[PDB]
Amino acid sequence: QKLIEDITKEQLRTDLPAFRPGDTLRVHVKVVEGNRERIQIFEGVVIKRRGGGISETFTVRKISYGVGVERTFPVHTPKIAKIEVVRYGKVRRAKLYYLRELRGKAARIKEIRR
Amino acid sequence: AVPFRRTSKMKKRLRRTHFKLNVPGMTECPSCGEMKLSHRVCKACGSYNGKDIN
Amino acid sequence: SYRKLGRTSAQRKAMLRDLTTDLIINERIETTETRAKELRSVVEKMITLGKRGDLHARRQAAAYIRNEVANEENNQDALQKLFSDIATRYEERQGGYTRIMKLGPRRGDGAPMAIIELV
Amino acid sequence: MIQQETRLKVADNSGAREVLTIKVLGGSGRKTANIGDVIVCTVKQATPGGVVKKGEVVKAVIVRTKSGARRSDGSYISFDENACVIIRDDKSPRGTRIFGPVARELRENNFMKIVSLAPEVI
Amino acid sequence: TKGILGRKIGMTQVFAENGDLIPVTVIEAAPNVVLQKKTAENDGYEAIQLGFDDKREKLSNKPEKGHVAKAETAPKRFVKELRGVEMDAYEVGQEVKVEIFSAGEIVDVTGVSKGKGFQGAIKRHGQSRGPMSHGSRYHRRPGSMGPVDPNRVFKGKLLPGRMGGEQITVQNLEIVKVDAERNLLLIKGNVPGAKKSLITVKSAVKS
RNA sequence: GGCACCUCGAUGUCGGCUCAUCGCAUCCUGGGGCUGUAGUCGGUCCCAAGGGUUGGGCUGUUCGCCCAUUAAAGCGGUACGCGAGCUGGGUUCAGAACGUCGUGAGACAGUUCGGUCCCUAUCCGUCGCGGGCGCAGGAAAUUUGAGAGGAGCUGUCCUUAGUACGAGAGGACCGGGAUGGACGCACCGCUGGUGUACCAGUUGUUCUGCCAAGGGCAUCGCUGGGUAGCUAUGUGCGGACGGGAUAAGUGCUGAAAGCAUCUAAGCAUGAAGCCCCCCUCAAGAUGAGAUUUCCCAUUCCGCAAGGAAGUAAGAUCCCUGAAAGAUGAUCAGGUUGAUAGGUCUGAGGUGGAAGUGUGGCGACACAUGGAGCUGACAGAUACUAAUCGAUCGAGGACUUAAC
Repeated sequence: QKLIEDITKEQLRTDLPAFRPGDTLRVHVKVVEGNRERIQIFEGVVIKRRGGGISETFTVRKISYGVGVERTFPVHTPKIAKIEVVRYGKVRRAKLYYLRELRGKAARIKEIRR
Repeated sequence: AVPFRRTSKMKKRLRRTHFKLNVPGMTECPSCGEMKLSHRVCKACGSYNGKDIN
Repeated sequence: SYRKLGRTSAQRKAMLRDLTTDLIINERIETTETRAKELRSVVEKMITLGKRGDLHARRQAAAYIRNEVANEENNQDALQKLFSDIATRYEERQGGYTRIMKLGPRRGDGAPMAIIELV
Repeated sequence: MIQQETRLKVADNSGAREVLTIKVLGGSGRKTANIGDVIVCTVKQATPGGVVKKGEVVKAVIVRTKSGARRSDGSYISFDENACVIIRDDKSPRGTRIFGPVARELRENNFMKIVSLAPEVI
Repeated sequence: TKGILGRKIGMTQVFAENGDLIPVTVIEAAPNVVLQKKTAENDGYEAIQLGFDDKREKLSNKPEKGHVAKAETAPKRFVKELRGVEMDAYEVGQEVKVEIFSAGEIVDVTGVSKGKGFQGAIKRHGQSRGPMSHGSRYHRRPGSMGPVDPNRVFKGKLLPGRMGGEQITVQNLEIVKVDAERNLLLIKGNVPGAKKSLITVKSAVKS
């Protein structure tokens, strides 16, 4: 896909920090409520890390007011401003789907600091 | 699925028209032959362009 | 894609692993033309594993090649011959190790046959 | 993504506990329902203290869905639990408060007053 | 009405200006050459036989070599007319390279569909499956032909069969960006056909 | 219902699941005339089959009732459409009961429980794909489109407007603007689904002499993810913008009947109808078309008619295969070569391999190291296999006219 790679390069976002699939990074996202853009911080654990250049995405997730939220973020979207990895975490796998059902302290066991 | 009637000899032979197998292609061997169909080792000398492997 | 041969998938692994072992001792084998085409893809990869000479690579050969005796008196394992004989013989060459000449159809069921041998 | 005969737990202080769906109001028509869709619904269960009572037939607007909602930005949202707020005729919610996160998809619709009661919007 | 037909290679996502995600199809498009120009007073109709993807002489037939000789061009593969070009448009033999298409133009797309192979009616026509339980042997099968009175199957009655490989129009697709240096087209929305298949890029009807 | 002309050496009943199509006395949408039509919303009679025609509860049911909807949830024909497609729930076999009738044996358009629905498609039919010959010489192509099919439905909101109207209450016609439903056509790059020669973890037993590290089997042993391909519940698009003659209507000039009068003369207006615009198959449209570019005008017989043997353009047999595919066919190719496999470099997937060292009593953990493993996805590389060859294939019929 060398030609396909040539197109994606123009929209490539090298500014984004490198990170492991298992961590509590905090994506910033402007929201056009109209007219001013609010900045909603959203901490959570990433799970999926699908490949495919610009099409790459990751699934940050967070419990909120007793209920979880699954807000996927594409890796190279313009809407992201900055990403801060508050904590690193050891992971025996790559697809941590199971943790969402394991409320609540059990989820923290996979969230061990590194 | 029981047929209502016996087939006529005409329709039968007409069905037989396409049933026949086609003749395989053949070529003379560079070494001796004869002959050898394309892209397969001869059962005779066993030569293959033109190496002798059995 | 990969050919099925109609075999059960569990059988398909053993069916390939058996042919890979029999080629080691016999150096050459005649089988059906279609199975022969499938055969070259698996065996040549095994030869690549023997190139590095790595101890980890030898264990990978055990996953496929079975523990059958090769040459008489020498008592070499079927795995061992690849790391001692075939590897040195193809240190220069890179791929194309297994030529497969076609052969006439078998009388017993019309199945086309093909010779398989290293080169 | 919600099919007919799909119980949906209550997200507001209507006094109801669980609320089964009846039929989508959209078209002849659509069976599926994302967020912001209005659906007539039955109250299978309810807390003893509240205006709502069991077996009542009242419309409710979807607030949360297990299915991943789509946006033009490409961002997706899928809550751990499905939810709806009870509403009658005028779209002001019967619930004094709305528990949990609320989808922003409601905001594009003139449903904005409901959004104001939300503790947080995602 | 212009149409630089060319093979697609791979699907891509492309965002610009607005933050919304826009799916995009790559197209090889350029270069193309006018092998011939039809005339209504002689050929009976207005058309231009554009070619695509030049190839070595070894694959070219002798009569094909003569057809391009008038075009002052090397022998080339597929050829299609595009009624109705605005004559005189271009001089004979002139090259074309994506210059016509702007990002704002709406563009119809036509091409051979990907082969699904021989298939059942449910895929071929979307017919509902029969019950899988309650002792019913019936499922997947197309069902009754219809009325007994005609004593014949109605023509055009749906039956399972091979699908795909037929040319299929997809109207009103929109271009996203233009890359003339790489001869790339970037049309929004799905474009029908197998990977690396030829695809026409005719101008959309307006308005 | 009546009659007993089809069938009692077999026409398998009812209601559904399946797919339909047809006809209008048109449920809705579009066109209107009259209203006890203020507006809004209706009533009625005329145009109109183009399209759309609901999800459940009760009952074997049709029907009907009820609930929630919808622009509307119209009827009927097609062996009360379809069982060599399916369902046996209802009646319509043999068992058993209740109630009633009969001395009994049994019976009951009275009811209840259980109860083998057989069949390899010959022909005509239809959905797809080839092999032949023809198309007055052989070919490679590109297409004209006689004809044929598909598509054909609509909701809301934002404006003009809170204006026209109405005491108020209510609330438009028309012209524009955005967003959905139902359905249809396509593609995976997102969302995912699957993914049996991909990766990892793990159980029992057995096999590699024992360790470490693996193999076989147990549904792929099980479990967790997933390339490609295949896919919708995902995405993108579709019914748009307009003409031609009209239907019911609305008419304009004017006569037969000096006035009058849509018509008898003559000119208009006028609909999701019809014809095209839109998309698709199509010159076996034996009416066999048209245009572009190639091969040449042979060699042998027979005085003639006509027939053979080679070849040119080109194609095939065979072979590497897939963007194709049941088999043919189609397309990419056949050694001045990337067609497939392999070999290298990647992408993606699964993710800290083996070995070694260190910490710990052990079990394990850490380091070496985003390592290792990689089936179909890419980029190059003749390293292998697409050998060597063979076969098919035209010498342009006779007339008339213009030259």
